[PDB]
Amino acid sequence: LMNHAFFKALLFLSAGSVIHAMSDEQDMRKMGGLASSFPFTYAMMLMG
Amino acid sequence: YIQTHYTAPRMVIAASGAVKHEDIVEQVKKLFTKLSTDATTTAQLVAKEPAIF
Amino acid sequence: TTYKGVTIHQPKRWHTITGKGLCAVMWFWVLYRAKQDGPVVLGWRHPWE
Amino acid sequence: HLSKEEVIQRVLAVVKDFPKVDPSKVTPDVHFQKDLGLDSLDNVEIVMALEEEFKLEIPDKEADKIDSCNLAIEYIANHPMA
Amino acid sequence: SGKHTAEFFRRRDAWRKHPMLTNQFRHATPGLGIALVAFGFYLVGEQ
Amino acid sequence: SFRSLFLTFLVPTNSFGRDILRCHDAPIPMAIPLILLALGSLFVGYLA
Amino acid sequence: SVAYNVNLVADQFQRAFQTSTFCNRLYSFFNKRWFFDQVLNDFLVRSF
Amino acid sequence: TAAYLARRAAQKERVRILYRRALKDTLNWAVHRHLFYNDAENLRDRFEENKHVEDPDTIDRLIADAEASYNKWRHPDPYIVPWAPGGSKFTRNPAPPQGIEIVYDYGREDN
Repeated sequence: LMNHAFFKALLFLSAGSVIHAMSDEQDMRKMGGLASSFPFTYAMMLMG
Repeated sequence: YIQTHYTAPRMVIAASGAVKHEDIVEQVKKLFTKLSTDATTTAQLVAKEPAIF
Repeated sequence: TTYKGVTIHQPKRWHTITGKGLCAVMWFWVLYRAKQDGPVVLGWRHPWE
Repeated sequence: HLSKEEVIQRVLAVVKDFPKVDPSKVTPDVHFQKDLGLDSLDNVEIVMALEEEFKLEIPDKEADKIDSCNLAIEYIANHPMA
Repeated sequence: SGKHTAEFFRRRDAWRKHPMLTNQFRHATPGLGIALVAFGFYLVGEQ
Repeated sequence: SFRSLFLTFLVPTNSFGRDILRCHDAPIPMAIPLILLALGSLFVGYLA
Repeated sequence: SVAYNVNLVADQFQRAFQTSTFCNRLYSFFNKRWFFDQVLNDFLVRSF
Repeated sequence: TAAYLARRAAQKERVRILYRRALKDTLNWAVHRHLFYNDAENLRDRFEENKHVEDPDTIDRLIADAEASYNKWRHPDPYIVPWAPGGSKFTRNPAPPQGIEIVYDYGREDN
C-alpha cells in the first residue's frame, strides 16, 4: 500500500505535468514523440 | 392527377431501335419542358400507407 | 532548431541534467542491488552463505 | 489570439500542399470547385487537414459549408481557439 | 483518389520529420551510459 | 504500462503542431514533488 | 515485448477491428470497462 | 427543376458528412500517423468506387447502407478536442455569461 501510494502518486503527478504542458490534451492518441521535449518528466514517468 | 403524378423524376423516355442517343436527348430537352415538379417521391408515397398481405 | 518551417527550442539544461542524473541513479541502484542480491534472488545461494 | 495574416498563410499552405492543385493559382479568394478544380471529397479532406493543423473541431454542417479558401480563412479567424 | 489523399496527408505531415522528433528511442534510457560507466568504475575499484 | 510509455513518449509524433511548439517541462514546484517521489520509489521499498 | 510488437510494428489491427464483428466487439468490451458500468448502470439505476 | 437539385444537394451533403466521419474514425482506428495514410487511401478508393450513380433512389439506399455500416464500425471512444463539445476540457472554466445583473439591497423593511 505504501509503495503503491508512492509510485502511483509519482505517475499521476508526471501525467498531470504532461497534460498541463500539452494544453490539457489527456489523450494518448495525440501525444506521441514527447521524450525529447520532456526529459525530466519522461525520466520520472520511466522511474515510476 | 397529371400535375401531381406525372412529375419529371418519375418520367423516363425509352427509345429502342434506329435512334441516336444524342438526337433523342436533344429532342427531349427541346420538347419535355413545363413538366410538373413535385417534391413528393414514389418511395415516400409507398412508405406512407404501405401494402400488407 | 528549425527543419522545414517549425522551430523547437531545446529543453532546459536543468531539466535535462535532473532527468538524466535521476535515471542514472536508478540504473546504478538496480545494477548494484543486482550484484549484491543476484544469487539470493536467483536461488544460487542462501543469504547465509 | 492568432493573427489573420498567419491564418491566411497557413490556410494557403494547406491548400497548396495538395496533389490535384497547382500551387501558382492559389489566392485567399479562390473556390475549390471553380478555380483550382477539386471535388467535394477533396474539399472535406482539405477541411480535415485545416482542423488537424489548427487544433480545432468543426461541426459537420459548418465543415460542409466550408467550400472555399475565403470561407476557410473567415471561419478560422472568427474561431477564438485558433 | 486514394493515392492523391495519401500524398496529400504525407505532404501535410512533413513537419513530423523534425530532428527532435524523428527518433525517440535513443532517449528511452537516458541514464544507462553514466550508470554503466560508474558501475564499471565501482567494479574495478572493488579489486 | 509500457504501451502508455511508448505512446506518450517514444512513438513518433502524432500530436498536432499547435501543442508541440508550446510545450514546457514541469516548473520548480511541480518538479520538487517529482524528485522526492522518485527517490521514494527508488529506496522506500528497500529501506522498509 | 508484446507492447512493442503491437504498438510499433503492426498493420492489421485496425483492419481486423473494422471487418471482424467479434474482434470489434472484443475491442469495445475491453475498452468500455468490461461493459460492467453500462450494464449495471442501465439495468439497476434505470429500473430504480 | 429546383426540387431535384435540392434533393441531389441534400444527398451530396449526406455523402460529404459520411466521408468526413469515416475519415475521422479511420484516423481514430489507425492511431499511428503512418498507418493512417494507407487506410485513408483505401477508404477514398471505396468512396470513389461507387461514384457516378444515376438514379437518386439507389443513391439514397447506398447512403443509408453506408450510414448503417459506419454506425456499426465506428470507434467506441472517438477522439474529441478537449474544449470541443464532449471533450475533457469542455465547460471547464467558461467565461461569464453576458446580461447578468447582481441586485443590492434586495429585502428591506422600508423602501
